[PDB]
Amino acid sequence: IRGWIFGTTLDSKTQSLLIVNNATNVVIKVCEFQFCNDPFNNCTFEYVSNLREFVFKNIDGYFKIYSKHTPILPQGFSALEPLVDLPIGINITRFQTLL
Amino acid sequence: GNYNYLYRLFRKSNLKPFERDISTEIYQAGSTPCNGVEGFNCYFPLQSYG
Amino acid sequence: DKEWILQKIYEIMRLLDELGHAEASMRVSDLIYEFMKKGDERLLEEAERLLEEVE
Ligand SMILES: *[C@@H]1O[C@H](CO)[C@@H](O[C@@H]2O[C@H](CO)[C@@H](O)[C@H](O)[C@H]2NC(C)=O)[C@H](O)[C@H]1NC(C)=O
Ligand SMILES: *[C@@H]1O[C@H](CO)[C@@H](O)[C@H](O)[C@H]1NC(C)=O
Ligand SMILES: *[C@@H]1O[C@H](CO)[C@@H](O)[C@H](O)[C@H]1NC(C)=O
Repeated sequence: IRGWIFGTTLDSKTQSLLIVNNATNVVIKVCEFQFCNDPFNNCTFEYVSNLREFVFKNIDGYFKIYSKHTPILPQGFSALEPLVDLPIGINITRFQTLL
Repeated sequence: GNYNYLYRLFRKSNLKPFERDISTEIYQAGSTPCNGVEGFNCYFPLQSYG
Repeated sequence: DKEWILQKIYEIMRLLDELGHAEASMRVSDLIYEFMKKGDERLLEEAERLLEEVE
């Protein structure tokens, strides 16, 4: 698993948030991307940086990400620390996981 | 007249705080689909400030 | 009837831009916003009156 797509649509038309971990870093863009039906122009934001838990929230204005990496879905408890606050003013109704 | 600046006049709903909507999809005011075409009860959503 | 009123007000501001009277167009546009939130049809009469003053 490398990343996620978040937006109202995943077929251009409306801006989508693309978060991808590739080789050495994480690339985050909010372009009006044209996606494939099996993934694996107009941009307002761009940024470039085992059990892995993540929390994704979409508050007004920001898209919040929390995460935790622990050694090993086993029973147990831990809390996730905040990772990044992305100032992305978009509507998100659907998302896709990229493998 | 400087008609370069646009504002949205037609929208199906209100915005959330700090939401930025730049869609240019034709607004349907009536009961029938516009399919991207302006005309009776179909409008380009943005109006210029002259 | 409401649908036809909206179309008429829309056409009025469009014409006012074409005629080179942007202020009048801006005022009519405000009538559209209010109209789309109300059952008040007198906003058409105002759009037409403003056009007559311009023409
Ligand atoms: C995010 O976009 C969706 C559509 O992709 C919006 O849902 C629509 O809202 C309108 C206006 O109330 C309704 O008439 C449609 O029937 C809804 N469509 C669907 C599929 O539910 C949603 O409201 C938008 N979210 C925000 C915060 O604006
Ligand atoms: C990761 O993807 C970006 C494009 O988003 C590319 O420019 C970069 O070179 C890639 N990283 C590596 C190590 O290839
Ligand atoms: C970018 O969006 C604007 C509308 O805000 C549109 O006019 C323009 O053609 C788009 N550009 C591209 C390359 O899609």
